[PDB]
Amino acid sequence: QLEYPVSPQDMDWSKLYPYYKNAENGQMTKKVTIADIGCGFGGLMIDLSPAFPEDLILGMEIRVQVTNYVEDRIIALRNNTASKHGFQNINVLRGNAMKFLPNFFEKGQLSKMFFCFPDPRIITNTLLSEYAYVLKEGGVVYTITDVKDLHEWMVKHLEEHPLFERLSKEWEENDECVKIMRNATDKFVACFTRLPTPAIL
Amino acid sequence: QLEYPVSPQDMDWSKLYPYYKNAENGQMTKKVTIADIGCGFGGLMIDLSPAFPEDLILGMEIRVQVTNYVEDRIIALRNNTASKHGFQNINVLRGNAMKFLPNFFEKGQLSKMFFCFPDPRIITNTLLSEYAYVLKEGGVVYTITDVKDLHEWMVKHLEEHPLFERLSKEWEENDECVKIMRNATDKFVACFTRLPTPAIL
Amino acid sequence: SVIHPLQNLLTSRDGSLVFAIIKNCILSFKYQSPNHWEFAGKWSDDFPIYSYIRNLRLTSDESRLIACADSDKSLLVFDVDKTSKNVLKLRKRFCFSKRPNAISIAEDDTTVIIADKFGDVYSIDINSIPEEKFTQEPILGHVSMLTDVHLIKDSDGHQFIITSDRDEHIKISHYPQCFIVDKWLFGHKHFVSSICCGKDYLLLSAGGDDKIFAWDWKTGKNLSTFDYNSLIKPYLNDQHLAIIEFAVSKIIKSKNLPFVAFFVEATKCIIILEMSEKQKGDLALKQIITFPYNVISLSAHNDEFQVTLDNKESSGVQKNFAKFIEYNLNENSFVVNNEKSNEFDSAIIQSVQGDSNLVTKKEEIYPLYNVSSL
Amino acid sequence: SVIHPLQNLLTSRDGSLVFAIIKNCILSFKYQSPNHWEFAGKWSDDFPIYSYIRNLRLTSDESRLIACADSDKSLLVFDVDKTSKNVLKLRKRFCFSKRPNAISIAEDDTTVIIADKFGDVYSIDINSIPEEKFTQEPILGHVSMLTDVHLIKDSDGHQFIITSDRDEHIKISHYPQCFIVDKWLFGHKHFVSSICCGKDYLLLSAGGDDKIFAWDWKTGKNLSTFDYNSLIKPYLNDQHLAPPIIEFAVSKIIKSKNLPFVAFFVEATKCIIILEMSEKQKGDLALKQIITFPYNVISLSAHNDEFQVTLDNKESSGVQKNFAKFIEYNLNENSFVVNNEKSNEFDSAIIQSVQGDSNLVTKKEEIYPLYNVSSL
Repeated sequence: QLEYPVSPQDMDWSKLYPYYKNAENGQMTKKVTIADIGCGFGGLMIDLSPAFPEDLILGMEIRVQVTNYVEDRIIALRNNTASKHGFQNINVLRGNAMKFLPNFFEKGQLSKMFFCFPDPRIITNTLLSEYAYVLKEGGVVYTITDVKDLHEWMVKHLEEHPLFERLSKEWEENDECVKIMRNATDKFVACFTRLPTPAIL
Repeated sequence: QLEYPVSPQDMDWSKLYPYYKNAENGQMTKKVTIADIGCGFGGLMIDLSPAFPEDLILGMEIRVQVTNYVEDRIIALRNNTASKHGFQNINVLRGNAMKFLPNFFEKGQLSKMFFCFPDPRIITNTLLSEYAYVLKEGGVVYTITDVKDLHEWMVKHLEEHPLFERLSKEWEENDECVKIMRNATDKFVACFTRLPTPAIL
Repeated sequence: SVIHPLQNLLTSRDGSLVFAIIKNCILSFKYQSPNHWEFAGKWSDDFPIYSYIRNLRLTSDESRLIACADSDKSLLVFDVDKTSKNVLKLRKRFCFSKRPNAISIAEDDTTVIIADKFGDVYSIDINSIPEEKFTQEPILGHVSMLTDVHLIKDSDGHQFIITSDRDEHIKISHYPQCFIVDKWLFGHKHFVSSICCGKDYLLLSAGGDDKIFAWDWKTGKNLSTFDYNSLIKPYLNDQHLAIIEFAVSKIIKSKNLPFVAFFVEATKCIIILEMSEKQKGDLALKQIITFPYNVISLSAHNDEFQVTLDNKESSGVQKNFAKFIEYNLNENSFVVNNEKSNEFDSAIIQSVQGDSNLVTKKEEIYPLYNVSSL
Repeated sequence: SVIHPLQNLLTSRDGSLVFAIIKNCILSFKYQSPNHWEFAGKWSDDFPIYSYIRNLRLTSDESRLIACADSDKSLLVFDVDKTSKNVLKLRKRFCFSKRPNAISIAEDDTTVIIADKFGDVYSIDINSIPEEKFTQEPILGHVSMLTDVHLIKDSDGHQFIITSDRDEHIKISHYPQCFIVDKWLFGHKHFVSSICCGKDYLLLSAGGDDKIFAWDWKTGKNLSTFDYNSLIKPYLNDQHLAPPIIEFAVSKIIKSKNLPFVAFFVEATKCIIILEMSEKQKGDLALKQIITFPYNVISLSAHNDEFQVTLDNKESSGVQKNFAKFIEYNLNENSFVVNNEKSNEFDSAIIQSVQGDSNLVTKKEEIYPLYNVSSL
């Protein structure tokens, strides 16, 4: 049985990210800002951790065994570390991104969303509207797979949705996230910017 | 002689936008977020004012007679008003956007930049990098002119700059800012998203 | 020999036309006061497995009537002859891959919003020719089961579609720009079964929760909640055994009066709250109305509520198929119109006899309690 | 008959090669201590109107020397023969639409960053063949006049180009991703003329302002400022009188290579001021010494831990002396001191390298203007 908040504002993040709890206020000093959708065994997260030390990164997986594995994995990383902050910005929870994203994240909360080696649909014309909701204007969707068909599927829906625009190969070659993606345990990549919403005042 | 700040942090905004000064703190409750580059007689600002009541809007003009005209104009609007907030979010200053934008605005501070009926260059491959600086990721550049040649000039440089992407006609038809633009005293329009900067970590 | 209970009523705007769902059939009746009911036709669906009919809706000009057929996963469109002896003529059947669950007609009065069992929402132009094989993508979607749809409009004429689901969500999207989610209303701890839209952005929602929720939907703010637990408790029976589990089945608004009615599934009452004129969103109990059987459907026509009852197990002469509740200005209270109701029972009995389909064994009666399954 | 004053010196890394600008010419001299100067060639620019030569720079391998020719709006590339009697061979001329004003060689040691008079910055591969008509867009640009360029590198090997301008800006951009402005350093009230880069992100800047500015350029924070007004005041003359009242400007600020010293000079004064960089608190400056000369300082350069100065000796009498000074640090005395022998022999080497040439030895009014930073 999944655990998820009644609203994003009811979500207690101080248990997953205890290092960013203000001891005085009892408040969070930081918010989750990067999301790994289908994080699997947590590799991409591990590599993102030191690359984005100012950012809270959350992985989501639906498989229970896999999430328990990852919890233990990061707990270890945290204790096997010298500094008082090593891997403190990274964590996972068991959850269904296709359904409850808006329970966890406020509107425009995330800067980045990763879908790396998705299982041959978390990408759908219909699901994209919900992702657009939690991803800020200017935020990006990162995509890597070894399945050509899967890559072309992801590309077609992202490009057809009015709220997403593909980033150029030149952009990818300069982006650190793309490098980290390409180096996480025949690789087709696509990235997309979350376009600003047309003003309906 | 132009007056501009030594740094954005030294800028006192409480004189242009007195209604957003916290009487207790002596602090600004809001920041300038929309910019009309070459605001002329202030028409577009007047129309933006009630459409974006939560937003501080600044017009910049280099012509001194025109700025004095606009100062008096908005002062009037402010007093000729019932509410305690009418046109309180709009103002102008004499300055050179081609040179001192970074003196007034922090990095990624603005959400929107308007260049409406620019004089037949405030748009240049070289100037675009500075605009990219003060315009947040996801922010937009709005463009309208009656000169076909001018429109194609603006379009070429915006589209060639790696940090800008044209928004679709579908996007424009849904956007309030485009309507307000098209209705401010043969109209070619182009709009651009400030793309996210490739991460050079 | 028992007559299949009525599943729903739908009253035309003037009140002279009433439509009823029984099993896979729609009966039309014409009405003139005081209490004259004339049978005006029977349409039957001619396509375990229960051929449900649901969601009767009249277009604005009342030229046509629409509904959903489960047998067919279709949107039925009927032509409505206000004069004919048989009032309904089935003229179209728009088929879908998953069965429609809720519908709403668009402002244009020609576009129908269909929300299906699987979470997708489609639009259909009822003027268009039914495509033999259905070929168009959802306009938007949830990954949970969709519970209700409402097209809705702000002051500026901007359209929004509100969809609710089995996973406690109330989503507000732009229409026709459905790729843009406006917001969600957060607060429900349990599935949401019913929404109704009020004045000045007031919205009311209910379902598995213990409370009725009030929102300003422009604001997105939850104005307040009304706890009805200490009211239906006495009405709960051993059909609420799952350990106490109950759910609002429908919440609906009077058209001019500041009143809202709803019913909890498998109880024998409807509860009527008053909407505060002083502070928008504030609710207070006004009245509870009890009936000889479980309420099975709840509807409103102007300032009257109609109710339909599960009278499967009466004895002798089968009575109490429906009730018409009217507001009594003198008494400042809602009261059943027994004459009009009783004559209706009479008109029902004689409209339906002969039909071996509608009058049948008690176990050959479609399941009547279907909101608890969420 | 007066010899044109020297505009600049550039000393090779070991100290044995010295280059000098005079008018439209570059002279090379070879050096061996104590105080032996050998003439090693003269190149002249063979293209109101003053054919300035500026910005002498040696590649890292010292195989080539680059410079800017105003006559031509060109980037000159010379081959450098450490053995030949004539050391310089002009081998390329890269022409531009506006004249180069400042240059910096990239980390690759083959790409040259040219900042022009109009505010554009170009890159040039010196290995490439000079295109007869110039055809490439700026890499970045300001709308004000560009004052200085420095390629620079953070710990991670990331490159930045730092550009300063006539409108008080110091811009820091990513390189080669020049479409991305990293930040600006804010503080100057007046044009900035000169920047020099130090250790651990320390940057020093100067110009029209009353103070030398110290920054951490990664941070972008202004660490502190050093007010030098109560030092040059006595040195100010009626060349600091400003048109239709006291106006002066730092012309160049430069760093010792190993010692914690910074030197600079105010245009049309006869001194250089030397500050010490605090080892205790980064960015903190304190006066160390002022060195006075018989004439106005016209250029300021550094070779390892020594400063060279060049002087406006247009108006000497009899035997023209004091063209340049070599200042060395004396560990014993804890102070900077002119090396008179080496300087004096240099004057001697200059006099005999240049005589005969009617171009370099000429009327006093036929001497290129020497004070060009006040015009900002």
